[PDB]
Amino acid sequence: HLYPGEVCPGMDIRNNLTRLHELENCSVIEGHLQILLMFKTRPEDFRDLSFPKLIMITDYLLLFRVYGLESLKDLFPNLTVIRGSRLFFNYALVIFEMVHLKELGLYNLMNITRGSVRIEKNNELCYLATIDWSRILDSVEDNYIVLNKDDNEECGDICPGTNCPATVINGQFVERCWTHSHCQKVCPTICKSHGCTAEGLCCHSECLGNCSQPDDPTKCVACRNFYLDGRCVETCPPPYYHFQDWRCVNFSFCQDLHHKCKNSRCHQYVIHNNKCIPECPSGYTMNSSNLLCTPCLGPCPKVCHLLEGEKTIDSVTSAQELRGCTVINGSLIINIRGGNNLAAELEANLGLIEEISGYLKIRRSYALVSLSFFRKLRLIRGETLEIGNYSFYALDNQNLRQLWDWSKHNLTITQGKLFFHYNPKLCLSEIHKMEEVSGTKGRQERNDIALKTNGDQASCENELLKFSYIRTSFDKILLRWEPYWPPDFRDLLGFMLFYKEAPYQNVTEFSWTVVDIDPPLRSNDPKSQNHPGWLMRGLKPWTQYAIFVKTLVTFSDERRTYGAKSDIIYVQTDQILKELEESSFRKTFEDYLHNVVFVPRP
Amino acid sequence: HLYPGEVCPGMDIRNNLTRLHELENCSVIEGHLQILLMFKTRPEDFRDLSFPKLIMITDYLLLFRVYGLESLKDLFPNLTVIRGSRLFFNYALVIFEMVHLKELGLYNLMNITRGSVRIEKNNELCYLATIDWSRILDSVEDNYIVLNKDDNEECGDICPGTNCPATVINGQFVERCWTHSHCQKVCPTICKSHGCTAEGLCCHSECLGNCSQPDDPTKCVACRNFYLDGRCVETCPPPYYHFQDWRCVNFSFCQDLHHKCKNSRCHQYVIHNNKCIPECPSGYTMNSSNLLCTPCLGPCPKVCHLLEGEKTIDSVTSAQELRGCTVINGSLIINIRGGNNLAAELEANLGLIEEISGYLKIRRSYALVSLSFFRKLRLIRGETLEIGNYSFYALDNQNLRQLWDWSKHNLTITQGKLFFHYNPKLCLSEIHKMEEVSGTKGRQERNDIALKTNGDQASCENELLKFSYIRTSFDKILLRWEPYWPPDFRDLLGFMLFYKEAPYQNVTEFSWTVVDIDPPLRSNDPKSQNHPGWLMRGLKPWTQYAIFVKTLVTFSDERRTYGAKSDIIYVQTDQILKELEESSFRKTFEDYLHNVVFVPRP
Amino acid sequence: NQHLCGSELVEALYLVCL
Amino acid sequence: NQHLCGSELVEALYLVCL
Amino acid sequence: GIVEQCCTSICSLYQLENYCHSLQ
Amino acid sequence: GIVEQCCTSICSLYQLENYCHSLQ
Ligand SMILES: *[C@@H]1O[C@H](CO)[C@@H](O[C@@H]2O[C@H](CO)[C@@H](O)[C@H](O)[C@H]2NC(C)=O)[C@H](O)[C@H]1NC(C)=O
Ligand SMILES: *[C@@H]1O[C@H](CO)[C@@H](O[C@@H]2O[C@H](CO)[C@@H](O)[C@H](O)[C@H]2NC(C)=O)[C@H](O)[C@H]1NC(C)=O
Ligand SMILES: *[C@@H]1O[C@H](CO)[C@@H](O)[C@H](O)[C@H]1NC(C)=O
Ligand SMILES: *[C@@H]1O[C@H](CO)[C@@H](O)[C@H](O)[C@H]1NC(C)=O
Ligand SMILES: *[C@@H]1O[C@H](CO)[C@@H](O)[C@H](O)[C@H]1NC(C)=O
Ligand SMILES: *[C@@H]1O[C@H](CO)[C@@H](O)[C@H](O)[C@H]1NC(C)=O
Ligand SMILES: *[C@@H]1O[C@H](CO)[C@@H](O)[C@H](O)[C@H]1NC(C)=O
Ligand SMILES: *[C@@H]1O[C@H](CO)[C@@H](O)[C@H](O)[C@H]1NC(C)=O
Ligand SMILES: *[C@@H]1O[C@H](CO)[C@@H](O)[C@H](O)[C@H]1NC(C)=O
Ligand SMILES: *[C@@H]1O[C@H](CO)[C@@H](O)[C@H](O)[C@H]1NC(C)=O
Ligand SMILES: *[C@@H]1O[C@H](CO)[C@@H](O)[C@H](O)[C@H]1NC(C)=O
Ligand SMILES: *[C@@H]1O[C@H](CO)[C@@H](O)[C@H](O)[C@H]1NC(C)=O
Ligand SMILES: *[C@@H]1O[C@H](CO)[C@@H](O)[C@H](O)[C@H]1NC(C)=O
Ligand SMILES: *[C@@H]1O[C@H](CO)[C@@H](O)[C@H](O)[C@H]1NC(C)=O
Repeated sequence: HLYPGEVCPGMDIRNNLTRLHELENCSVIEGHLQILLMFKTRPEDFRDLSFPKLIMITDYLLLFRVYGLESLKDLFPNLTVIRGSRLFFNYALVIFEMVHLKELGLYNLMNITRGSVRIEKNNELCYLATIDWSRILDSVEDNYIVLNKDDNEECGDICPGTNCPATVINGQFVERCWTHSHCQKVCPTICKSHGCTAEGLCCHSECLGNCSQPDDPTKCVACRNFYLDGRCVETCPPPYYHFQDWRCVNFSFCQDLHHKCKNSRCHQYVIHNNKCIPECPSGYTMNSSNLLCTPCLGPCPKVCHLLEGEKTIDSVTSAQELRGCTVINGSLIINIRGGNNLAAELEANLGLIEEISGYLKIRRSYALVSLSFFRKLRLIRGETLEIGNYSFYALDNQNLRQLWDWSKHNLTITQGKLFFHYNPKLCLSEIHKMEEVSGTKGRQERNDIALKTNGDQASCENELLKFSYIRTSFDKILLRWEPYWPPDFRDLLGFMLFYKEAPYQNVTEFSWTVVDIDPPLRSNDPKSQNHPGWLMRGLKPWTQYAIFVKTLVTFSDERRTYGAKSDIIYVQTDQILKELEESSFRKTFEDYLHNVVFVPRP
Repeated sequence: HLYPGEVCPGMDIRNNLTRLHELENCSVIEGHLQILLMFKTRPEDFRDLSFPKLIMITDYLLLFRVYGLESLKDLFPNLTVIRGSRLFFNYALVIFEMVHLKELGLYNLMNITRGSVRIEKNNELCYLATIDWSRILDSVEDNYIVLNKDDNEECGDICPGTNCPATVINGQFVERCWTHSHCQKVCPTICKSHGCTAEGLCCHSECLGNCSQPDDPTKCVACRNFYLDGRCVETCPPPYYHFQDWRCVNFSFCQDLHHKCKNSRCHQYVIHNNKCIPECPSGYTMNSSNLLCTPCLGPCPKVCHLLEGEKTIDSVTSAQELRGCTVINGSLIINIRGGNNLAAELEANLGLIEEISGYLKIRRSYALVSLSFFRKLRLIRGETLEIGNYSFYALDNQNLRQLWDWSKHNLTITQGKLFFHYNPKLCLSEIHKMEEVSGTKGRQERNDIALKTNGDQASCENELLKFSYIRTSFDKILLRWEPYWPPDFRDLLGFMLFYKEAPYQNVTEFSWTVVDIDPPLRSNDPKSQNHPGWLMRGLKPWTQYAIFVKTLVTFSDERRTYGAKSDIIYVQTDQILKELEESSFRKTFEDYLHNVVFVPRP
Repeated sequence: NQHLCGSELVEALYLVCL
Repeated sequence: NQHLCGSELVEALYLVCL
Repeated sequence: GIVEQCCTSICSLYQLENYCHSLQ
Repeated sequence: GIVEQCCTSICSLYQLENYCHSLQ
């Protein structure tokens, strides 16, 4: 007897309430619900209307600047699950600056399959620090509760008692409360999400959130898997086909949809893999009659023609339209603003594209760790470049460290150049490897790739200093290395030893007390060369140390600056530019003296 | 009876000693003395020869890698003054890595008119910390005693006693000693440099260093001013003419020199202003007969044709060849390596050039504070540019703050662009003023002038925050300002107040404890707007404070980032990028929401 | 006449549209 | 065969020139 | 792009009256 | 430029024999 209602399309509700209660006869919404700006409503016409028949929303629910909305307790009293088929800027439940919302009161909300929550800028909102956000969301890293009244004043929340279980999330039982008259059902964890009928009884796997009987896929409010004829079922049995991730429809439904969109005006709703997919995927075509996407001879690739040849990617909502196509007829300006590692969603959506007929621009995308998103990118053309005729733009991606893995990834950049200036944690070795593998057709000129202000956050001196002698007895640590000399021995200022008191085995690169040691004597003979080393003062018995040494050298513009760094080994137990300027002055005068004194035969 | 000898040209002495004692008959040297590399000499053939007739050297004295030179006590026992007409890399006395030099022993050396000393890399040199360097050099800022034996071991110097006056240079009498058998004559300071004959007796102004009699310009070893017929005299009386800054010659001498160089092969030695100048200056020409540079009709400018159209300037020796000419037929790559402000010499030599038919490149010239050197530069052509077609290159001039004063300086850069990337202490306002005044003919493209990594060392927010209310009684400091709002009020993170305990009235820009204050409320009405201010905690009575406030805002690429900074006023008495990223994320989501919700008529 | 932006656009359009 | 430079040029030329 | 038009630049009364559809 | 020729690049025996004038 589940879902006693029709199936509602996505809705925009602006201005007044008549459409909001056009939502009376609605047990499920196939689109998005947007209760948008309403100004002439006051907290007295929000009491009579109520919609207890709404069970789930397929895409998301957005509420933005509606006055008089005291609570959602009566508006959505039976909202069980909000799926994440289509998001709104990688958020499945957005609550913006709308005011007069004293409490959330979604006591029947139990899970959100995909997405996050961005309740923010609510000036009069309480009962927010006790909401679960642990049993409703399984991906809690983008939750963005910031600017509500709970962070400005003290509300002094109460909660129904005698008596509703608090749970430990930081180390103490506080509350898991929804409102002044309701709490949220938490049930034994032996079942992840199968339904619990007010006692300890996990229902069948084919039930999501809530159930009313013992194991009975046909008796529960929502289906985790596909829904068919009043029963929650696995992959649709024949002759039923999948539809929009939650229904099992019959062939006639897709026929009617195709006939309606083929002439009236549309997401043709073709059948590929027992799913009534809007469009045939890459490598398949629609012929006639039976709705099937047969494989095409002379491989046919799916293209995503851009609006005007340019696209900015900032969330998963914008990246979801670039799904299923392998050729991009435009350019990508991916720009991930924020402090979250949006990698899985971009890989799933923006991963099948192989040809970009434009420029791959990377703007100020913070928290972007790698470019493995385009794991099938083999060709970046250059038909439509940018100003300066660059084909690969790369602004200050602060957390960018490693580009495409050049051991198993191809590339054929054609008719364009590169642009790598201000990426802090990147290193020039990766850029040069990209140059060698891709074979750039533009041969970028000077200062296109910044030589020095492009790797000064991670040590990639691309050389190793093997330790030779270690002897630690009670208080002295003795070090001996293999001496290293750059092509010009006068550029080596010395070695900068690092050591830190740490008995723990997970130590990374740069607390970290620094010492300076003078370079050895250039004996120019196969002698000991003094094996620079150092003898640190200060030690207590039975401790572990972490040490790694970096070489300090002068900068050379017309060369990749040399360097060396030993691996971080562990001992078991027992005025920075003035010196560079002075060394450069010494070198300059010595070179001038040699040039003046030493001249060839007149 | 002064100068009982001939006049020696400049000399190079390599290999062996026969030319060194070709210097027997020599009371003055008109050029440079270079005792260069000698290898087959040992410390036993340096005893018999001595040159007590050498009184002064006109240009400089260079000693480089000669072995067995135990001391200069016998080699140059009468060297009184070394002038600075022509230097060797802005040094008038160079002593390089030559070894076996136990002591300097130039006890008769008393003054160096122009230049410095660079005694360095002497592995066995003592008696160096007691040399005057206060009465010999009047320009002690480039002296470069660094790598001698006195800084590696302890020599334990002795000094002739009973008895030779030490003088205070750091706060204590130590020594002013020359060697184990000689000290240096210091005499009363009532006369700067006029000669003192072993007692308190300042000789005539026309005597330099040493004199033997009472005031008698005709009786002293050296002349401060010009020398004429055995007497030290002022500007040469007629019919005598100046010659090489130290002689008074007669007309026949310049006739003979001109006749010798006009046919045999040469610094034509023409007469302009009673000086036998090698070449006529700008605006004058040589006609015939009488050696005179009459003014030329149809103004004739003097040009300095470069060797191959390119020149690197690194000291005063290289800049001295560009003296007296107004048009440069090449390019300048001025590159001042070091920590000294070489400004007066460059202004005197490299100051009359008006047209540079090339590119003005500025390489890694540290300690360069301004570009007022070319005070007569009105035209930088573009006939011969560099790679990238730049006409004004500017690399990381760390101490560059202020370019040509654009209130009284012209410029006509033609056929070229600009290049301002990594000048730390420079500011974008000066570059844009240069653009407005010069009127660049190239219209440089994007990223030619770095927008952001070009002013992050000096506060030039080009705005003022006038203080409104100040009230300090015993412990509280209250501040009220006029509120400042950028074009987008969401970019203002707040104000960063600075205060430092300082009862002294000379306080400059950025110890300096930092506090953060939240921005006020955007009332959008002519209200108080909360007048942000702050109330610092901690104060003791009867002290002075220095305070100045800077505004923290997000960076905007397609705009000169706004800002404000109050003037440094004095009170009389009584995780930095994560926040920026979060603010940018807030702005990005709000903009996306406004764009999606607000659409025009379909 | 000024750059409205932010929370001021959503409460400036309200006055213009009414 | 290596980059001599510095104090090594002035004591490498000596051997070559002798 | 309303943020483009009313924040980075200056938008007049007519353009806001044009965007009034988004509230109606 | 001997520093130019024997430090940034590689200089052979003949070039050093050429520069031998500076010591002789
Ligand atoms: C919410 O329901 C889903 C539906 O089973 C739970 O499981 C996730 O299901 C999606 C597919 O819809 C998978 O991609 C995820 O990997 C599943 N997560 C798992 C198995 O942990 C999800 O766990 C539920 N969330 C909560 C908080 O109960
Ligand atoms: C060394 O002798 C000179 C000669 O008079 C002294 O005076 C300097 O003379 C030059 C011109 O030759 C001027 O440019 C300087 O400004 C003069 N300096 C003065 C007057 O202080 C010089 O002082 C002497 N140096 C010492 C250390 O005695
Ligand atoms: C509700 O708004 C619509 C426009 O969206 C309007 O046509 C209708 O008259 C309004 N009804 C009331 C009662 O204001
Ligand atoms: C809901 O269904 C009932 C019965 O068919 C009908 O009377 C009513 O008008 C419907 N309401 C809506 C909003 O469709
Ligand atoms: C679960 O569903 C039953 C049947 O609709 C309902 O009575 C019960 O209150 C629900 N429990 C919740 C929402 O915690
Ligand atoms: C398909 O399902 C619809 C649902 O209303 C039904 O009307 C139709 O008869 C079905 N077609 C077939 C062939 O069963
Ligand atoms: C960019 O490329 C196009 C086509 O090759 C060419 O016409 C144009 O001049 C180029 N511009 C620059 C700045 O290189
Ligand atoms: C290069 O392309 C081949 C396909 O020809 C692919 O199999 C291989 O893994 C790629 N490897 C690299 C390093 O690009
Ligand atoms: C001194 O050196 C010159 C070359 O500079 C050489 O001709 C002469 O034979 C040498 N004399 C001695 C005694 O070695
Ligand atoms: C110096 O002068 C004397 C006397 O004229 C002469 O005998 C001697 O050879 C001269 N020495 C030199 C080096 O000119
Ligand atoms: C000054 O000159 C006289 C005469 O030559 C000399 O005897 C005396 O030693 C000199 N004094 C010095 C160099 O201090
Ligand atoms: C100029 O001086 C020289 C110096 O030797 C002398 O021989 C010559 O006679 C002088 N000429 C005149 C015209 O006095
Ligand atoms: C530089 O200018 C010259 C002459 O105007 C022109 O031939 C050349 O193409 C230019 N090069 C660049 C890179 O702009
Ligand atoms: C510009 O040139 C004139 C000469 O015509 C000069 O007198 C003036 O001082 C210069 N001023 C500036 C600001 O360039």
